[PDB]
Amino acid sequence: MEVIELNKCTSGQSFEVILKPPSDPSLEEIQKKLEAAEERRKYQEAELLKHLAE
Amino acid sequence: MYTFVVRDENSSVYAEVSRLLLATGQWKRLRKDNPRFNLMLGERNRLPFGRLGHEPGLVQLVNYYRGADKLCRKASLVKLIKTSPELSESCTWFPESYVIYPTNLTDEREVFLAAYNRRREGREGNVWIAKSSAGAGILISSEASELLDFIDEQGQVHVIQKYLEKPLLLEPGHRKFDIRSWVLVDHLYNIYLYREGVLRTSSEPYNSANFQDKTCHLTNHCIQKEYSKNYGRYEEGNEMFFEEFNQYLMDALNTTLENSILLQIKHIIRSCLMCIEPAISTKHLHYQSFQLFGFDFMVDEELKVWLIEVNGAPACAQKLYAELCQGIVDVAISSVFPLAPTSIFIKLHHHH
Amino acid sequence: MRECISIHVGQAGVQIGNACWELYCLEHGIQPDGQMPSDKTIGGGDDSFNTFFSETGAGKHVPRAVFVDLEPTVIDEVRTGTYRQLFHPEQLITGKEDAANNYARGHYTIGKEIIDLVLDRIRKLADQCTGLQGFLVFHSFGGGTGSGFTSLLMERLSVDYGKKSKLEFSIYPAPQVSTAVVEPYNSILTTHTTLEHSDCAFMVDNEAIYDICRRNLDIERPTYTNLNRLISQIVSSITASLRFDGALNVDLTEFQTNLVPYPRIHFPLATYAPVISAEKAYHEQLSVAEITNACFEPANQMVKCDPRHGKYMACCLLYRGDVVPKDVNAAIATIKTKRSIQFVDWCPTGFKVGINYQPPTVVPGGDLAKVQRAVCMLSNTTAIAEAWARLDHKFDLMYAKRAFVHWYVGEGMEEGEFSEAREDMAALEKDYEEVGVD
Amino acid sequence: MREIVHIQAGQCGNQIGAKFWEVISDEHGIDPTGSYHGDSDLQLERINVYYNEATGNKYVPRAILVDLEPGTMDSVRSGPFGQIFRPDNFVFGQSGAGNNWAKGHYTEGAELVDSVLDVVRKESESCDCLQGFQLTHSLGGGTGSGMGTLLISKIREEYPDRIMNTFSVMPSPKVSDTVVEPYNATLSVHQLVENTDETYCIDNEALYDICFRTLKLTTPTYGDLNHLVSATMSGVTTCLRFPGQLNADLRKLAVNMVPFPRLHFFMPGFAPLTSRQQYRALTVPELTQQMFDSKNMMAACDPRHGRYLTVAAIFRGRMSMKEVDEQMLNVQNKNSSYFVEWIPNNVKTAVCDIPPRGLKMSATFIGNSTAIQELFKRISEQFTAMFRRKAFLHWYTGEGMDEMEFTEAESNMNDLVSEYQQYQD
Ligand SMILES: Nc1nc2c(ncn2[C@@H]2O[C@H](COP(=O)(O)OP(=O)(O)OP(=O)(O)O)[C@@H](O)[C@H]2O)c(=O)[nH]1
Ligand SMILES: Nc1ncnc2c1ncn2[C@@H]1O[C@H](COP(=O)(O)OP(=O)(O)CP(=O)(O)O)[C@@H](O)[C@H]1O
Ligand SMILES: Nc1nc2c(ncn2[C@@H]2O[C@H](COP(=O)(O)OP(=O)(O)O)[C@@H](O)[C@H]2O)c(=O)[nH]1
Ligand SMILES: CC(=O)N1c2ccccc2CC[C@@H]1C
Ligand SMILES: [Ca+2]
Ligand SMILES: [Ca+2]
Ligand SMILES: [Ca+2]
Ligand SMILES: [Mg+2]
Ligand SMILES: [Mg+2]
Ligand SMILES: [Mg+2]
Repeated sequence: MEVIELNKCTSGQSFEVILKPPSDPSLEEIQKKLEAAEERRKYQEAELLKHLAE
Repeated sequence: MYTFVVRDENSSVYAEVSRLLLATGQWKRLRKDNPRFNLMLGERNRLPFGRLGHEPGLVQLVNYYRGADKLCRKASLVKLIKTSPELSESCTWFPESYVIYPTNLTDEREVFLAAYNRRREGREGNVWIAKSSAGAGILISSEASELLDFIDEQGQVHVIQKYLEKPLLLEPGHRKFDIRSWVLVDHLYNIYLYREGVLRTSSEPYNSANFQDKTCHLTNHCIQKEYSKNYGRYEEGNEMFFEEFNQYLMDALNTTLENSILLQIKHIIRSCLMCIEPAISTKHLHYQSFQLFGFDFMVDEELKVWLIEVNGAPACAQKLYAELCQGIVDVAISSVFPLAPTSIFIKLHHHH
Repeated sequence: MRECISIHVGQAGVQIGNACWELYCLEHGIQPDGQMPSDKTIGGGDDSFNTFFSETGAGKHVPRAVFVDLEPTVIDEVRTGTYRQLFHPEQLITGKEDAANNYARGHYTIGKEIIDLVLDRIRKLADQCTGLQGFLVFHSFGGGTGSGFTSLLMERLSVDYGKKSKLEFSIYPAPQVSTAVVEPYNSILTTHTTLEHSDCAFMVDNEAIYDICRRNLDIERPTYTNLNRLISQIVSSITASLRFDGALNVDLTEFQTNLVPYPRIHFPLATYAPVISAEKAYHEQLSVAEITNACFEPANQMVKCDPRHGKYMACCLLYRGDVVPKDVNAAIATIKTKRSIQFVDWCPTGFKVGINYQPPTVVPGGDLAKVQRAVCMLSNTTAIAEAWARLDHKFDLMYAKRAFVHWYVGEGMEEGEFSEAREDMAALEKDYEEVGVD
Repeated sequence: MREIVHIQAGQCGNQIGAKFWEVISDEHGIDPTGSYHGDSDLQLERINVYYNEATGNKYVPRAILVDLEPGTMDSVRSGPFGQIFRPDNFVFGQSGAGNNWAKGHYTEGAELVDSVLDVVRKESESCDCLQGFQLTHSLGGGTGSGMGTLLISKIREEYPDRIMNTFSVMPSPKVSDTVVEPYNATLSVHQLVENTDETYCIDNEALYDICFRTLKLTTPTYGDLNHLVSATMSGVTTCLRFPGQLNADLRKLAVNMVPFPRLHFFMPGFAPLTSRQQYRALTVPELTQQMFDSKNMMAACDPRHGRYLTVAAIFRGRMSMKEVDEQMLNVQNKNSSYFVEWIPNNVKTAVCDIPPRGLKMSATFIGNSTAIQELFKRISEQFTAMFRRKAFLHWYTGEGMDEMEFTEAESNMNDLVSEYQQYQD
């Protein structure tokens, strides 16, 4: 039951107690993810329009 | 109209509870995966406790205490008794035990040999028994070499504890036996002890000069019915009930079952359950738990009671299924989900 | 002095942000018009509160925040509310049609069209920082914006601000205060794409806040206002170190160092007490031991779960009020002899403790009463995995039937991003079980 | 600003739509000439969802009245609130549809469709942000059914990313104008399966049986049936017309109610439903036992014959919202055998403080149940009974249709029933 690193200032204090010792994607790759799904939306919408034209 | 689900088809006990719940015309069973239930009869292993108590408007009860395995595992129990100051290593009613890991994997090998070498030097009876939770697989021998060598031949955790070389023997017969008591614990954590217990006796005369044959030393119900040739001679199904066993104690030793053995059993049940109360209590939890327990005791010729193990998913005696199960609904289920005596239990009062 | 920029995303984030800056202002003595009398350095200064506020030549203290919502209705309350004079209009960004509780819509469809705009407004707050520490991102799991657009923002923030730390305040979905059925899907989607981009995240389970309001505050049917005024108290205690003089958790880096030895397992469990209803005539003021002891009760946890069946990896105690070190250790001893605290064998069994002498501030006419001392305990327990386990299960029940999947594919997301996300939670659950159970 | 564009087509379409605007116009305090005279600001909070704002603080419904004959729309323009509608929004022809789907969809309707869309375009162009559309109409006739579905197929072509909602009256032989209603209905169903996000199915037999049995009317009239649909239409559109923590959006409600693109046919319900013992106040439990009772549902399908995919209940009035929650949970937890277990928390509740005209409180039910298959089963049965003998086909083949198209409409609906069946097990 030890207490260490006791810091005291005007608005409070902090310390440490020890009971027992121990034992990314780039800007280019995100723009492609976004535009890839924007394409699968354009394809699906195109197939809907084609269906409506038929 | 309460609802419940079933997740353990191999539970002989709660199979009757489900039958009585439906017989009351006030409970309704659901599919084993529907999460809208009041009561769960959960599976033995890997019960998803984390998923209970999160359905708005439903008070949920389950028939297993999360953490009870600390008390129903051969290894965990030993570690619990030695490490918990409520029991201490000096616990008087639990045989001197040690947790031994196979050499193909803490471990108390060296500590065990010390107490073993001390006994061999003191001319004391030095017979030990090895067992594990993964057994149907037990070995009783007087040599430490055979015990340790037998554990290394397996691949799971084992425990070696002092074999009680002076077990109380019933007469006529000169045979061993163990006592099984059923104890119920409800959501409030009241400890009810079923007034009816059983003694699973051995039909073979005890023989302390031949631990090779393990039919007169093991009082289990499956070993006496498969490897014993005097099955059912003295009592039906190698099961003597507290009414007959009480008379025997009166006719022979001039004493009652209550005084000679029951008091110690009631103290062992209390001590074990009070110990782990702060760790498994559902008092301030989002759901409620209750679990049936089957303690297995040994009785020596000094009329001292020893704790063998605690079964977390025990089976009942054929004659006591009705009375007990009906009582499970009375004190455990309906006590939370009431319906529209002379209790069959002995309440073991304690401080929470 | 090092600044911290807060980002509020979606209805949940925006409203919760509304209740945090209201509280910050009541704490730091800032008025609704942005004026601060105690601040003697007019239009300048590197004080502790300056980590969250900037200053103009006219003495205005302006929060370092950015509100973002794909729908104007929720942020519009901010522009006309009581604190309309704190933010200039650029800090409040709004679309015209929300994400309809659809992660795909918030991340891909609508997110793409507004991401560059958000980053630019943030780039403006960043240019004012002499040493930006990182970001605090408030948002919900269930919302389509709070889940879909947050992960997209997190991805970009890790690209435009590589070395900066990112903390989340995430709202876990609870059926008692939600009319959305697909929130499990969004939660798992966002946790998968955000994981690698968040250094530490504080989950708040709405089910836990709901019950804390019903049990302690006697609010039969609580509103978001009740839930948010309470959530902001926890947020205030968790950020106090950054806004006040002190030594513990002095910058965002210290949250990972003190609470996250394993990066993926960056979800600490918050606990708070006491929560006392202001409708009570007067209450017996709790001591340090009683309020600390309460930190080990399930009823006071931001996420319902059983910590008795896990293993702690780290632990902080943040006290506010009449608290001295002697009383803290006193209660700690008393508790290490009654409770069930199982630490992991590769981490010390120690507690870092911080104390701020200013007691918790309460909103006038609020639901919380004024107390003289209170504590907030941040503990990284494997027990919080129960949260993931519940959510993951609900995900599996619907995905087995592909229910509601079409609403996501129709916005440009491939069906594989589901099982991939789910296989990442199965991995996350495994790491918790490899660290906790024997 | 999330505006909706209302469209009502055909005789049934316009008469039902008429009373709809008569009902909500009264709830939002709009008089027959379009002047606001309410007393609560809640009436105007979301008023622009169904009303445009003209000069002099005048509110003009965002509605488009369509029919192939002038008869019905003449009556609306001279009805109670007839003057309130935009004069230009009356688009009609003189040929009539002869209760023929082919005429509404291919010949007569085709000649008039482009002009209707010209008006829709004018209304959308003025919408700040258009939520989507909603169309009232029947499926047994020729205009609302034949030209109605034609309108949707063209509105979806021009606004493919807007929500398409409809209130569709289904034909029953017990309330039949002509024997070809099964033909017209089967043809319309296939269109709605493809080009609508939500369809409130209303069975004229349920409406009748509610009027004869529950309301105790010795002789019901189409007017009587329409009052119900009025109140039911007002009920389901409360989330959209009044403020609340719900944040109701047509696309949000669709995302939360439609787990599969083709199973978007809902059973609506209303409560109370009292005969004239009419001033008795209704407790919260009573609203809920009735709201889930089949006799208060208008699809003529016994929910106990299927399972609920999702349920959305709305409560109106100054009641204990705590008591509301407890009662909904009671109904769920007492019959969890009718809610699929593979969609967690598939029942949602919304509250609204403004009750309908002349009621302290009320509840509206919107269920996405598989028992709706019984509806399409009846139609498919009535259909084949005639199509197997090619009976009455000449009315249609004369308008250019082939028998092949009929056999397709048949299979398309039998598939729709099979789809509703696999999710019930
Ligand atoms: N604690 C708390 N939770 C909230 C609040 N607002 C919404 N939520 C929760 O957030 C979840 C829904 O997410 P929202 O924040 O509404 O979604 P969103 O970010 O606006 O995204 P959209 O779908 O586009 O509207 C629900 O589970 C709500 O309970 C709030 O103010 N406080
Ligand atoms: N230390 C010891 N001294 C004396 N007998 C012992 C003993 N350890 C075990 N036994 C014998 O073994 C039997 C109990 O075995 P144990 O309970 O460990 O295995 P098990 O758990 O598979 C049987 P069950 O759980 O069904 O009661 C008792 O009948 C007892 O006679
Ligand atoms: N509820 C209701 N149903 C109607 C009404 N008028 C017609 N119907 C039903 O609609 C079907 C006939 O459709 P109709 O309105 O004539 O279509 P139209 O050709 O577009 O005019 C029949 O099944 C009628 O039962 C009405 O006023 N109310
Ligand atoms: C003509 C009419 O009003 N209806 C109708 C229409 C067609 C067939 C029967 C009926 C009976 C009453 C019902 C309300
Ligand atoms: Ca200053
Ligand atoms: Ca990073
Ligand atoms: Ca013509
Ligand atoms: Mg056993
Ligand atoms: Mg929103
Ligand atoms: Mg007609």
